[PDB]
Amino acid sequence: SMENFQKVEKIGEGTYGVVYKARNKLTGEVVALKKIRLDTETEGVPSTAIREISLLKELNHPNIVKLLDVIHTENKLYLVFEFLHQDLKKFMDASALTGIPLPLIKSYLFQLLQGLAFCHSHRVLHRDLKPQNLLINTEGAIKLADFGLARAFGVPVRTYTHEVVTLWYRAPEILLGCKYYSTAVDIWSLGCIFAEMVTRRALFPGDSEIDQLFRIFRTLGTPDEVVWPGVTSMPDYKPSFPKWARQDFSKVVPPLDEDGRSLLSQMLHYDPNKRISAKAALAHPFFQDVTKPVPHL
Amino acid sequence: VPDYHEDIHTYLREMEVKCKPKVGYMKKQPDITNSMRAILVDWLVEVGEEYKLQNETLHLAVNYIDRFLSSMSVLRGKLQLVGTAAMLLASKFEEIYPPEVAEFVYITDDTYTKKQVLRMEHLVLKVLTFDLAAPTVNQFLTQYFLHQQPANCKVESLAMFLGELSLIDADPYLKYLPSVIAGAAFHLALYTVTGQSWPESLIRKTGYTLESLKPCLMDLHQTYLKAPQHAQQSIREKYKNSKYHGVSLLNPPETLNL
Ligand SMILES: Nc1nc(OCC2CCCCC2)c2nc[nH]c2n1
Repeated sequence: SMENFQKVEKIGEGTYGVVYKARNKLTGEVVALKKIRLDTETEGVPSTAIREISLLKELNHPNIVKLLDVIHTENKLYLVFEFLHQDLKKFMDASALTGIPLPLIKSYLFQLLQGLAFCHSHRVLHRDLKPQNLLINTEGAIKLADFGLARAFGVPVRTYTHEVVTLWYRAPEILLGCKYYSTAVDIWSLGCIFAEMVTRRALFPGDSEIDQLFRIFRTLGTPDEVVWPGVTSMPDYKPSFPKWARQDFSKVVPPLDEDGRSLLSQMLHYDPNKRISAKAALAHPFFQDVTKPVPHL
Repeated sequence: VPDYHEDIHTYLREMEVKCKPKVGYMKKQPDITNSMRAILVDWLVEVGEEYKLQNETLHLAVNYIDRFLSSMSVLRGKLQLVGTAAMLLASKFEEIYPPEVAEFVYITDDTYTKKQVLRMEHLVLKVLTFDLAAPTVNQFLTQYFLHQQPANCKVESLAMFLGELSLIDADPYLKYLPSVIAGAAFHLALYTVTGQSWPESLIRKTGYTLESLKPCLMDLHQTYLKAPQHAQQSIREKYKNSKYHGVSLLNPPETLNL
């Protein structure tokens, strides 16, 4: 069942299982193999693999990774994916002293939004967008990957798992305990990534939940009832929060022009009903001259 | 209000046609029948109630069972094992906290082992090729409810009751797509509770007029009128609860003036 794959290296642990670089010994294809040990006396196929396979089969799009095969032994489950040159994380660490050029940045961002809007228009929330789960090729494409924490959402939504999104990319409505959350959380994660590409470091590298909130409060101003009606009534909001003033974005992200600052501010609005959707973000003036440069690898 | 709601409804309109079971599969099963299926489904409604499962999980489990039975012949004695693995998979897809496998072995009354349930889980996944994200009548209904200003909670519970009654009877409801059943159920509940009619915004949104819903609505009106005489009664018993505003105690309209 795996006789035709040769292990090239262990790449890392993602949402669940272990991911390896491997090659098809018959066709030569280089793939990524996600291994999940099942056993039997246990629970069968875990819910993350069931969701990731089922939803990625409904998501055929140039900016979404391809699932090529599923090999479901008795013992283990393997998800076989196309292999891209590398993840955006090693690339960001594979630009930290120089910085990814702006045109590349804008290109990746315009692509990640076209991928994400496709997901949202197919009722899929990703819920773990971060640089390590975004994969770039050598021609200039970037793709959403690792759908292990994804889910199908309903219209209107109900309550979903609370423990979602890696803490640095985690939106304030989850951090404050909102009962409901929806597509806005993915957009918040993408605004954090866009800013990280530009300035060369995580925007809000919070250690803990309280640290993550107070890092967002210091840069963007402690939300109040004028910017986010009802924040002061949220489950985990505390009237004793410090009241910080919002920073100018000419200081938060110095390299950006004003089209960039306006779109980064629309992606990080506090109120999920004011945060820009991926589809409305594609019509933003920042992308008016988007092109598709080739990364330097 | 929700961003993407129209794209999502259009995409759901396209996936219900690809995810649809084969309408006369029961005439080709050699051992099970529509009345056995009905009993399985009525049992899954009670399982959903015992474990506090979403109704969506019920609707998915039925979608999985019907597709699985579209291409696999099953003996009557393994029909609960199919059903149990399906509810297990629908729970894993849809629930924040799915009951664990031992919970599922247990409610079989120990008819099966854990090893059978897990191997049936793997076969269902193989036959359905892991395509678990299907559209259900529940999903159409919750979108149509966004059009009925202010929301009427009795209308909503009654449309869900009627859409759940359609799951019990493969004959005639395997003929209709979920979006049309949801349409007929919403018209009939609104009508019964307030006398209002399928709304013009739903007509513009779905393309469905009262004339295209007619065939489905005549069937569902008869299903609703004959509910008291049906052999399966867990749905009527579930919808007498105050959580569902007791709508299964309401009287069906004797006619619909169509
Ligand atoms: N080059 C590459 N890397 C991946 O995973 C990155 C690692 C990063 C750290 C967590 C585990 C996966 C892939 N998955 C599908 N195609 C992939 N191609």
